[PDB]
Amino acid sequence: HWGYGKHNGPEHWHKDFPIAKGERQSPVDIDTHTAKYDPSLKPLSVSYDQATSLRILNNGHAFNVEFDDSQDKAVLKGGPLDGTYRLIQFHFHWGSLDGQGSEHTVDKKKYAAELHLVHWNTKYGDFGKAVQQPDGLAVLGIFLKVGSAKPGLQKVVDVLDSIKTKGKSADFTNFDPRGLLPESLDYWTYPGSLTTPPLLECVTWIVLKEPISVSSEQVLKFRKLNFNGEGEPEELMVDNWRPAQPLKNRQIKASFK
Repeated sequence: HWGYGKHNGPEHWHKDFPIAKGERQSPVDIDTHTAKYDPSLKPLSVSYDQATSLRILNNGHAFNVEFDDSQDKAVLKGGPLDGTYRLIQFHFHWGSLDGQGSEHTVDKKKYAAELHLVHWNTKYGDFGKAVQQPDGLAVLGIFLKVGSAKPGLQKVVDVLDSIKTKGKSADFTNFDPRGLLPESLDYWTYPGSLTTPPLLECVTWIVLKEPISVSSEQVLKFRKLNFNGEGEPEELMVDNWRPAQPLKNRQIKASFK
């Protein structure tokens, strides 16, 4: 099945998922000189005060922090979006070294990691219905650079030991995703896709300009995770990023001058 290796990694995905070569694939390189400022874009509204995290899971590709999405608790609105999008999960992509790891790039710069906060359009009633629609998902993407520690990440880092291998989960209640956000909400936006199989072309991407800082020690704990299951040969969970895909007939818009 799919992964990140030589034999099953991103260049192979199109055989099982032919949309991999589709018209609106993600991630992309953001060329900051050709993204146009769009004065018609609104400020993003991120309302995470009532977010209810439940659990953290090692799915064999990354780890997912899952939320209770059974009420409007944690929602994204505004910006480029019409209507209201509910937070369901977040996860990260990261590298084996600090010079790689992000999915999106900015003028071909790769960051050490990238955080994706995934939200679904409430007008389609559940996530599985939403991913079948071109406006079904909104993903907030946030870059990570290595420098100072991010205090709001440490609770996540703390628990990784308990979910080392594929299929392991742990209770993860009361985690506040506001502590993962940068100071500014300036962003780029474009229409794209999920960056893992099934690669569905259902996402409005909102990529924040300002990275968060995490410490080397924090990242190093992500790189001790395993893609394998318990009692299988160890293969470190690193380099779980899809490279940039062709922009094709799309425009990236900036919220800021």
